Amino acid sequence: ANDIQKNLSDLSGGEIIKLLLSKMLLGKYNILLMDEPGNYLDLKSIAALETMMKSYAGTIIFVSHDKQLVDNIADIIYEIKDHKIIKTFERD
Amino acid sequence: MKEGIHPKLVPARIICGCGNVIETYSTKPEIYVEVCSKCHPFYTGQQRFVDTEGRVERFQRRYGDSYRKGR
Amino acid sequence: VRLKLLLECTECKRRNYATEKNKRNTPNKLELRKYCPWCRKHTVHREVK
Amino acid sequence: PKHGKRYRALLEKVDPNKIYTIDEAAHLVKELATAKFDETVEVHAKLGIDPRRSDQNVRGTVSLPHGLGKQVRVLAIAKGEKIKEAEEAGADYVGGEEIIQKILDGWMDFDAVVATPDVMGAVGSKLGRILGPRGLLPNPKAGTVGFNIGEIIREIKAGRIEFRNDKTGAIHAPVGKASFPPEKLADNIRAFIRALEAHKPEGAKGTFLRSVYVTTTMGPSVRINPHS
Amino acid sequence: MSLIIKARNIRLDYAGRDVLDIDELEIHSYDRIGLVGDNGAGKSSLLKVLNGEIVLAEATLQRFGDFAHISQLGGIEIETVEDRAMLSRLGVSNVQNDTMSGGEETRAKIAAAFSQQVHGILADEPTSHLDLNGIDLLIGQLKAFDGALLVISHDRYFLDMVVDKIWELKDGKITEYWGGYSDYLRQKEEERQHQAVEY
RNA sequence: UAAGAGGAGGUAUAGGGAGCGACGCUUGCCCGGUGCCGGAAGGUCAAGGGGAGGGGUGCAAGCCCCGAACCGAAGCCCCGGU
RNA sequence: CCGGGUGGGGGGGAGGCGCCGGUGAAAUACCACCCUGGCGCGGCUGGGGGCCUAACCCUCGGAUGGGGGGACAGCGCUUGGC
Ligand SMILES: Nc1ncnc2c1ncn2[C@@H]1O[C@H](COP(=O)(O)OP(=O)(O)NP(=O)(O)O)[C@@H](O)[C@H]1O
Ligand SMILES: Nc1ncnc2c1ncn2[C@@H]1O[C@H](COP(=O)(O)OP(=O)(O)NP(=O)(O)O)[C@@H](O)[C@H]1O
Repeated sequence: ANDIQKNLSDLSGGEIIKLLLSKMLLGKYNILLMDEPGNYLDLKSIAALETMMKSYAGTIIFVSHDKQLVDNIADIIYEIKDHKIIKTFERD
Repeated sequence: MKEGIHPKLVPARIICGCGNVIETYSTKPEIYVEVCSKCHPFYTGQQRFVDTEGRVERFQRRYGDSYRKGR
Repeated sequence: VRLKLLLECTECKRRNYATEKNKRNTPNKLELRKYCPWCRKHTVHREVK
Repeated sequence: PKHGKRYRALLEKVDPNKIYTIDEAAHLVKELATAKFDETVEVHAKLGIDPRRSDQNVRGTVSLPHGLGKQVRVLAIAKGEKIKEAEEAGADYVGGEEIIQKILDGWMDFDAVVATPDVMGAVGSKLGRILGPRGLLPNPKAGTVGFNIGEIIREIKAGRIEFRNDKTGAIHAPVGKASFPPEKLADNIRAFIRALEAHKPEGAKGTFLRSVYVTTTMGPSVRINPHS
Repeated sequence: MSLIIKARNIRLDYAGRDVLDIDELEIHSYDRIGLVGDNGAGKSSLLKVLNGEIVLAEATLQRFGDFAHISQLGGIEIETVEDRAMLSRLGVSNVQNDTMSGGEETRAKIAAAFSQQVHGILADEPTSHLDLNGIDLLIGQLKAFDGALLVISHDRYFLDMVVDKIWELKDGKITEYWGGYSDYLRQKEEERQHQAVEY
């Protein structure tokens, strides 16, 4: 409540994701196309993000880093091995 | 006297009192002690030759008595 | 004195200050106004402390 | 093992154990560099500086009044009457803004450049991208830009040279033949010392005039100390 | 281990609250200080001051070691060398300036970071968007060149491999303790068992 | 007051300190605090060892004062016992 | 990081590559002050561990004889904590 009046230029610098993440969780959607949610979120914010993404109405995807959101939210892991070999899957 | 020396003579005494250190930066140092003390020299025992004596004081071994055993 | 501050404004050319008060929360934007020093010109000072 | 070289009888003569002088090792290098065609001596020095700090990056020259021969290829950047002075004085490569455009095109044949101050704004703006920190670039107080370009080339046939200390401080001076006299080129290397200590900056800590050695560029030679 | 900088009396008040608290800071050579924690400490703002992004008009800083920089939000302009040097086996090579987007230019904005006795690195995120091959091509060669640092990051994968001691600021606290196990020595909250043996 | 003396010309079935007081039947449960003992390895902290950098005058070489990167115990914190 | 370089001993009985030729952004040897480099040489260490004995400690029916202890301890100025 102290600092609700600031420009975009001089912002958190890395909090943009947090502000943008809430922007899309408002507004009526069905499919979400997120590329690295958890870019500059450190640990406590990435613990905040990982508790919703297995409790959602429609379907979402995420095209992101490995190892912390993979095998905890992930359900199908598509992978492009060679040029244009997108048929190759991982994890069921 | 039996804490004098044979080439010298030294039984002195002092007083002591302690406070703080912070002086160029802060208020000034405290001073709440005054106790009289005493500040002794060193005992020695020696033997050279036909074995007499001497009780010199820890810096007049190498300076003092080696001349008198250089005669 | 929880939010109020004792600030002490200096010049855009020179030396020592002209001693005033500030809020720090409802304004934040480093105030500036105009005054008469002992060099007789009516210049503008700035919040410097 | 013990590989065996023609330089074996050469370094039976130059045994690297004593601090050799100018004159003793000068007569020794007179008889030493007596293989195939005449030696071209260039005494280097490696100065104990921080050359990436430009307050101590130093170069310069001094005018050395003696006869010489094949060494530093100097681009004279000049206009007409200075060009005629240079062509009478004996210039290797003469020119001006035309030859500036030629080195901009494709043509490198020079080690040092001297420039007349009538076009020096063009030589300072245009020539930077190719000259750079190579041993080639203009400097205003390093005997490079100045109206005495005729004196620069007229002396080149006897003395002139020009400093540049490269990566760790490596700087050159043409001071000899395969047996050139000693006094002369000894005067060359003494006023090399005088000019080096004249443009000595403040940043001296320890052995400033650090290390001294006539490596030349590529072939036969062994080192020299300029103290005596 | 000679000094570089002796920054003192540093303070900032952008949003009213103090960005930085009153200090007297010190960095010398042979050091690998990491930074951590917080969401609005401006550790990158702080980083800005050491390089020379801004001024404070109160401080009397000094510096004689020249530094590098890696920004957090941006790309970079053209550095195209003929007959190319150490980028052909290093990250990305000469490319058009239209495709450069994502984990393609983070290796390019650090491609200018390896040059000329640079005596220290002021990073703010090294490993943005670059996956496993760009990790081993960073940490295998970031440890190479010597000198003092101050790399700051968000997870202890390479932050345990390279860092000897870790700072954390919490409104300007300049506590310093030894690296890797910083999420394991922060159980001095357990010596706040007092309030449960004192009340 | 340093020498010296009682312990004792005795040597752990002997000698100091604390508590309940012949004899018969028994002396239960708690280690959170306090005291005592055992601590591997680590966290703070004194003189001392060091010299990065900066300050005063002098024709200069030099002579004077701060200083801190690292190394330096007992006691405390932490871990078990009675 | 395939090739190979770096260093020694060979089997002995005019010899090879270096010149030239070649190739391309440089071209073959090879001496290079002083700097980055990793193994050695005269050694070098705040600290830690062995035994020895011309300081001193304690005891041997005549005691610089003998046998122990051993650079501990004891003692003097001095820092910090109960
Ligand atoms: N120029 C500025 N204008 C306004 N507010 C600022 C400015 N700089 C810093 N702040 C505030 O100070 C806090 C720290 O800034 P910032 O540099 O983003 O911290 P940080 O250490 O970079 N953490 P992160 O934002 O996660 O990268 C933020 O929460 C800002 O609100
Ligand atoms: N304007 C363009 N012209 C041609 N190709 C393009 C263009 N923009 C993108 N591309 C292609 O897209 C690729 C760039 O990477 P991108 O498709 O964004 O994947 P990415 O995973 O987002 N990259 P990164 O996250 O940086 O590893 C290149 O390989 C290009 O071939």
